[PDB]
Amino acid sequence: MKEVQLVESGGGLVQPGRSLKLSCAASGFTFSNYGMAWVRQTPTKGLEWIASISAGGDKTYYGDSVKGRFSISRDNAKTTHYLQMDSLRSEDTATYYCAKTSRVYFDYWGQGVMVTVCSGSDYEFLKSWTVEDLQKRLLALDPMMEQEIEEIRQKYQSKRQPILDAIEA
Amino acid sequence: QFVLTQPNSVSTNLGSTVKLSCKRSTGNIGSNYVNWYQQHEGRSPTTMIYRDDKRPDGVPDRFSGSIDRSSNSALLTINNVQTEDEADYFCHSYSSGIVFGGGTKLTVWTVEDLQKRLLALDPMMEQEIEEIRQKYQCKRQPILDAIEA
Amino acid sequence: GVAMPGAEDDV
Ligand SMILES: [Ca+2]
Ligand SMILES: [Ca+2]
Repeated sequence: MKEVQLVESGGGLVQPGRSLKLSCAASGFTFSNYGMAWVRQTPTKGLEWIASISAGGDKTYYGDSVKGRFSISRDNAKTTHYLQMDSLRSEDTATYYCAKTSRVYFDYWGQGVMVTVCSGSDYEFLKSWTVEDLQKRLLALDPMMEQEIEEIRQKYQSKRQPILDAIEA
Repeated sequence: QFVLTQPNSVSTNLGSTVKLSCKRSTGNIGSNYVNWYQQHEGRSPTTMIYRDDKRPDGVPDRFSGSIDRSSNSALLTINNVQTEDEADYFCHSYSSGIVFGGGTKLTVWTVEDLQKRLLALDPMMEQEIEEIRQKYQCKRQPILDAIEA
Repeated sequence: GVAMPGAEDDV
């Protein structure tokens, strides 16, 4: 009768070449009776399987993308499994989901946590600039962020509108 | 390792029957189990079909999976389509690795359910805005670091 | 029969 719940934690922003550790706390089942996995998603590339670790935790599997860079593990006495992510690349930017297995498929999925890897782009050119020149670049960068945020608000405000009037009367 | 190919987009009219296809590129579609996941906008995927054709409890009868070996494909059939079914659908299978299809995007109350639906938009919007904040924090930090120096 | 990689020990 227990509802299965998987909860990711960790993630966020990170530089390339550096590291991040994701966590998934699992509830509602006998943890060590089932494999755990990590699957990541982007809007254009869909779902990609990243890593799996067997029930007893003695066997690990990795997708081509992350072989030798990511390491999966689990602490059974803690009902948690981990994805250690090293040598991060820009293209590792994705929503990462944890997942439980049931022999032949993924039966339950986490909430998804966003990992943002910065470009490794060179910023040495900035040193010839003055504080005033550097501030003018900030004043140019923020209007472009604000435009992106405003188009999200508009996307959802047309989603809200029919619900809001259905409620009216 | 094989690939699972799904159409990018499918449209149907309400009440009709839609057949979402999932073709395997090499080897036999019937060699390994095929599963289907539904993902609504801003949400986690949930299982619609496991082991080729089994419905988890709570998945309505009008969802049914099958294997069409003649076209080396799996089919997620939806009878009497409702608007609530508009979502992304991913098939899934495996051999030595795990493979997901690219996903097919399908297009076609009382005050308490409406209120619940309205408020659910707020955490989804916030998550998208947070992604944007993190993206621009990457572009902003070299400038602020340059300023302190 | 063979289980999905990483699920070969599921009960
Ligand atoms: Ca200057
Ligand atoms: Ca606009």
